[PDB]
Amino acid sequence: MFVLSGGRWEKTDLTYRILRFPWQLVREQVRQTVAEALQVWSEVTPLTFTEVHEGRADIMIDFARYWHGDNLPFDGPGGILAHAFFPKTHREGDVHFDYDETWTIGDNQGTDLLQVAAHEFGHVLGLQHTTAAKALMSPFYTFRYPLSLSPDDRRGIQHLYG
Ligand SMILES: NC(=O)[C@H](Cc1c[nH]c2ccccc12)NC(=O)[C@H](CCCc1ccccc1)CP(=O)(O)[C@@H](Cc1ccccc1)NC(=O)OCc1ccccc1
Ligand SMILES: [Ca+2]
Ligand SMILES: [Zn+2]
Ligand SMILES: [Zn+2]
Repeated sequence: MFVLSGGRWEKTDLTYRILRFPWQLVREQVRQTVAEALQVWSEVTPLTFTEVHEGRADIMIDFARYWHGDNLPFDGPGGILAHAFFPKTHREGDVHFDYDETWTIGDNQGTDLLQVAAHEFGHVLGLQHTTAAKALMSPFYTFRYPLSLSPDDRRGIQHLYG
């Protein structure tokens, strides 16, 4: 598909690249998680996601600590867990996870990668925060399973996309 957007015919098939991985998780698990977090959005939008292993993609994902050259320094364990921003000098969506967190998957004790990632991909796609507590786009993280769009989340997507 081609979808008319912003007055222009844009492409819906997109690429993303994982630049570095968190140390507490094995690569394959981080890969499946990132894909699964992107899929919660692709299910309710005209977008598709493909993983690339070189060059620049539409979505660049990285795990960094503190200062990593973007004026959004991370703050070590806790606090901010990640963020996503649009660099002016590159046509891409940048998402960085704070390497200092105890990254986990499916464990209510650690910091869930599936949730933080789904949240960041939400930004990349245009959504902003909401006050709904159990919303994927809430400003605050609380372990919540399964990963699912709340009504406020579907409305948000329906507002930005058809
Ligand atoms: N652990 C959290 O919940 C925190 C918020 C928080 C709670 N206690 C704190 C003590 C000190 C500092 C921050 C916090 N959220 C995050 O880390 C957020 C990402 C994960 C949330 C998520 C995951 C799963 C389900 C639901 C929610 C960070 P962010 O929201 O993506 C990011 C947005 C942003 C992107 C690009 C540019 C600016 C801002 N925020 C953030 O606040 O970044 C820096 C900043 C700090 C204060 C004001 C403006 C900007
Ligand atoms: Ca942190
Ligand atoms: Zn960063
Ligand atoms: Zn956020």
